Amino acid sequence: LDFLRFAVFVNGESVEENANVVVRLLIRKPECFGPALRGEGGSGLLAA
Amino acid sequence: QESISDFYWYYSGKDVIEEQGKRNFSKAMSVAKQVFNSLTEYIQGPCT
Amino acid sequence: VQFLRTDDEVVLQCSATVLKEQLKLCLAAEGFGNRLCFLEPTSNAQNVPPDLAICCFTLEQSLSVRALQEMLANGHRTLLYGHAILLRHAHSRMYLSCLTTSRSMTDKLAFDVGLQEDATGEACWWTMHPASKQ
Amino acid sequence: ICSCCEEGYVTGGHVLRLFHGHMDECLTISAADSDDQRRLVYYEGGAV
Amino acid sequence: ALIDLLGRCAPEMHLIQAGKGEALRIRAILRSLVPLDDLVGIISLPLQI
Amino acid sequence: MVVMLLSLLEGNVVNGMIARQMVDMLVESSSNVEMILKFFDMFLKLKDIVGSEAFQDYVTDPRGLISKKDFQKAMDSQKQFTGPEIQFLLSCSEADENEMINFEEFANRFQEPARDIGFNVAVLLTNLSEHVPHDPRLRNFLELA
Repeated sequence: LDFLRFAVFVNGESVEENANVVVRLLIRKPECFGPALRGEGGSGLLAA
Repeated sequence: QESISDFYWYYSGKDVIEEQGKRNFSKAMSVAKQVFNSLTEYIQGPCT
Repeated sequence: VQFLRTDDEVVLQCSATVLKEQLKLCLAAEGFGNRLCFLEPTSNAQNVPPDLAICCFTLEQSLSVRALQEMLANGHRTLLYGHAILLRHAHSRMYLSCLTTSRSMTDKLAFDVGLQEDATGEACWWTMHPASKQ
Repeated sequence: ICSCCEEGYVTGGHVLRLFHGHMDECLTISAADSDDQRRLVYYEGGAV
Repeated sequence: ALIDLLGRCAPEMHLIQAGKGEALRIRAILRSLVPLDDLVGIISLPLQI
Repeated sequence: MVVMLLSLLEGNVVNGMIARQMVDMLVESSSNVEMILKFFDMFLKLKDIVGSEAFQDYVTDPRGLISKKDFQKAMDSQKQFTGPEIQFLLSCSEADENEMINFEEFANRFQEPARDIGFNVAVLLTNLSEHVPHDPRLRNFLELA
C-alpha cells in the first residue's frame, strides 16, 4: 500500500492515469481489502 | 486497424490534429503500408 | 459461427449448482411495476412453464467503447468482445440499465440492475467481455 | 431467441388470435369476471 | 494505509468541477467502498492519552 | 488497399467466390464507399465548375478568386452539389479577407494527390462490375462513381 501511495500521489497532484488503473485493479480483486470491506462478512471500518 | 480506428475516434472531437498526433498517424500508416505491401506480395502471383 | 449481431432478441442465461442441480436459468423483469431485474428459473419446463414474455431483450444498438464515449458526448452489426451494447426489454420497451439504487444487502457494492425508462448516460449501456481464454 | 425465425409466418413467442372457422368466430376464454372462474374455453364472436 | 491510498487515488477538484465521467465514477466507487459514517466514527473513536 | 483488393481479384472467374465476397465487403461498407466516391466526385465536379463559364460570371474581383457567398450561390445555381455538399466545400475552401476563395488552388489541391487512388478505385470497380455482371448491389456503386 505504501508503494501504491508513492506510485499515485506525486508533487501535490494525484496522477489520474495511474489512479484509475490502481483503483480498477483494486476493485477487480476485493481480496486486497482484507477481512474488512469484504463482499460478505466484511463488517466495516468501525468494527474492524 | 483496430488501433488506428481507436486513435481516429479519440481525435474525432478535436477537428484540429496536433503535430504529435500527425506524426503518430504517419508512422502508424507507414507500418500499415508495409503490411499491405507484404500482403500484395503474398497474393501478387495468382496463387490460389 | 452464428455470431450475434444488432437487432437480435436475446435472453441472458446463467447456471447455478444449488442442491447438485443445473438451473440454466435466465433473467427477466416486469418493467411496468417492479423495474429491477429478477432471475427466473428455466429448468423443469415440463413441470411448470416459464414465462418468456418478460425475458426478451433486443440489442437495439451495438457500438465500440470509444464510439460510446463519443456518442455519449453527442444494420446488424456483429457484436465483438469488448464492445458496448444497448439492450431493451420487449414488453416494457425500456432499456436495461444499472440502477444506482443499492438494494442488495449482502454485497455492499452491488447496485441492483433494473430497467431505465430512457437510454441516457452510461447506465443503460453494457459491455461484453470474453470469459473463455480461447 | 430469434434463431432461424420466419417473418410473415407464425413464430414462437408471438401472441395471436385463433379464429375458429370464419373470422367472425374466435377462440377465447370467457367474458370478464364470469361464473366459470374464467377456466372454460369458447369460440365467441363479434366484438371479442 | 488503505484509506490513505483510496483518498490519495481520489480524483482532482478541477476534474470534478469539469464533471469528467471517469472522475465521478471513481469518486462513486470510493464512496461505495468507504461511507462517511465509518470515517467520522473512527475519527471520533476514543484515543488513549 | 485497392492494389491489395485487385491482387485478391487476380485470376478471378466470372461470378467468382472471391468477387462475391468482395461485393459483400463493399455492400457492408456501402455508406463508406458512398462517401469515398462522393468525395472524389465533388472535387472532380469542382474542377469542372471552375472551368465552367457561368462560374466565371460569378467570380468578380480581378484577383482571380471567388467570394464565399458567390461560390455558394454559384454551386447552388449549377446544382452540381447539394446544400450540405456546398457547406463541406466551404469548410474545405480557403477563406480570405474579402472571403475571396482561390478556386484554382481549391480545385487543384486534391486533383494530384487523389489521382492515383481514384484511378485504382476506378480499376477495382470496373473489374468487379465486369466479373460480376448481374450485380444490382454494384449498380449503385458504379452509378455513384
